[PDB]
Amino acid sequence: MNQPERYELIELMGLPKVTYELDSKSPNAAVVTLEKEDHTLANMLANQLLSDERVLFAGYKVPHPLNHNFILRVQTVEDCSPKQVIVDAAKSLITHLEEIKVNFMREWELKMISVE
Amino acid sequence: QEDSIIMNQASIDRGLFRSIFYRTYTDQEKKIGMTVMEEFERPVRSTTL
Amino acid sequence: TMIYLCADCGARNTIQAKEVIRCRECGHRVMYKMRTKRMVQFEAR
Amino acid sequence: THITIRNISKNSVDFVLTNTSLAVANSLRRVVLAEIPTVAIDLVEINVNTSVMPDEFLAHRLGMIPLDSSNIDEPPPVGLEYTRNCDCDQYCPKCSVELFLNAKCTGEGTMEIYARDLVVSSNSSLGHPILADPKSRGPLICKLRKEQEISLRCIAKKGIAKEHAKWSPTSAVAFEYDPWNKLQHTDYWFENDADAEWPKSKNADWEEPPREGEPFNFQEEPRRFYMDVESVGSIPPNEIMVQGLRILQEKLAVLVRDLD
Amino acid sequence: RDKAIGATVRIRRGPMKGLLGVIKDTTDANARVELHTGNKMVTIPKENLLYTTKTGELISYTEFIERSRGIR
Amino acid sequence: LGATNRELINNRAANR
Amino acid sequence: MIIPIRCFSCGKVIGDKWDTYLTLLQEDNTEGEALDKLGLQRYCCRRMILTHVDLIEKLLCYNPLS
Ligand SMILES: [Zn+2]
Repeated sequence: MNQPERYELIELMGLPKVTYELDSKSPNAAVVTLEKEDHTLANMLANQLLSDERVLFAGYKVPHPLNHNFILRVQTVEDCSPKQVIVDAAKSLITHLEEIKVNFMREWELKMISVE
Repeated sequence: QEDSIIMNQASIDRGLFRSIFYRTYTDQEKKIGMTVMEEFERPVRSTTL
Repeated sequence: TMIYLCADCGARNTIQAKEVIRCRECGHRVMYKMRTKRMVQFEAR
Repeated sequence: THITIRNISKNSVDFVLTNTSLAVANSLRRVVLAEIPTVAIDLVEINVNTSVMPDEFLAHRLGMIPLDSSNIDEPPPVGLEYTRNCDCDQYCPKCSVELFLNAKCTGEGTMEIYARDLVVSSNSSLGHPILADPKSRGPLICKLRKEQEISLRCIAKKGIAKEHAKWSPTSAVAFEYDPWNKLQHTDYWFENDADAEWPKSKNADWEEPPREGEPFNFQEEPRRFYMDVESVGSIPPNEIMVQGLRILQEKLAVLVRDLD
Repeated sequence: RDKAIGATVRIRRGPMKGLLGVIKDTTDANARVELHTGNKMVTIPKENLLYTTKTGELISYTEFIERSRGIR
Repeated sequence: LGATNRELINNRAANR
Repeated sequence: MIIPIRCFSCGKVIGDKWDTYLTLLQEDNTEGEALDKLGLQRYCCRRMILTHVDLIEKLLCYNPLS
């Protein structure tokens, strides 16, 4: 009776998909809230960010399992912005996944040809 | 913790520990003397108080 | 008017106003109502 | 990056993912288990049901039946749209599939109703029940006896396993890395000898065993992951992999577009 | 006395589009509706509901008021 | 008794 | 009641193997051997064929007709 509708895991209900705020407590630090997103995006995004030298801090948390969203705090060096490093990491991940895709498809075609 | 468990939600969605609850309501026509004072009918606002 | 099913036969019995509840091929005094005519929709989750 | 396909079955693909971070491999696993669209029976309208099966019992069983969902992301009429997004009043060929189940047992024995007994509205090869068993029947839906009837209409929609596990195209993803624990990511529990008391995995033969005298490598990370994606039948495993990789890319792209 | 209460309805638009139900209650703006599945109970705007007639047709809300007025 | 019970059960329609 | 369509844990479709499982058992196959021939490797997927009780058949014996 008090169940939430499962579509609430995928529907924004008017919420913004991405929220970006500047962390005032720390310099060059920002908090990015992603709604209806979970560890799938957050884990890889934070790992890619930490592959970057301009990123001093990169962490994420899911405040409650009963809310589908996650917060990502990123702090960069003075010469760069958190938004730019986040975008660069996202673009790099997109490219990486693209090679994963292309090489998987090529190997699958080769293997199927071998089957025949 | 403290004697709680975590249940897989996918397992629930596939029918794990799903159950049916049946309840039964019994009614019957009463009567006193030779006159029946109960009727199974669709009551109407205009006559039933 | 109202049709019931002989709990033994399953035969359709058209009982009328103030008539003994009995089965006319099976004498059974227990019958069941028939499925409503309203729309029945269930989501498969 | 790289991928090595070690085995292909009718229902699964067994491969090795190299030159990747553990985060990306885990995100691939999670998206494959959670977010790949599939078509499944959603709404059941029941006209006659004189079986021993309750109505919602039957509805839940029908929703579990895997329907062909290949190319469900191509634009209609090649794929489907989410009925919430579609402009139809309640449903239409763009955002749904119609199936019908009309069965009646007039004989003496017991009539077994399978998935091959569903009749699919002809607008595409989408939504057709997968008949994978040798006799091409599919899942056993129900059983009837003389004078017992089922007559129902199913509306199959698009969805993902996050909303309900019925929309999941994969059964389970086998996922291993570091079969020799060269990274000591786990402290093996033992009584007398951890090495003797823990069986070695099959993937241990795809990596060089630890060298005696080698110092512990504290800068190394897991970069080789042995994965096995098993499909339910609705989508082929290779299409599952490609779709997961597309969905992750699109999540990242939405992030980029919103931030930029 | 609202004429919508007790009327079978389906949800036109929204995440719960396509679900059958019966209007148990009605405010001026929204109707409180008893869905047939999962013992669910919702509040849906009257404008978001197709209404079922005696002949099996589904009509819009404004069509429902125009039918209820009885002008002809 | 078993045979009598069988007879009474089977013919409950006729004996009614 | 009746064999579930999918496994509770693995989500693998088992609802199309109950008849095959019984037929294998009739052919002098142990339950383990039969499950092996059905390609049920995960013990989570195996338990549901192993431990299923078919109450549908007993519920079908109360037919109002003959
Ligand atoms: Zn549509």
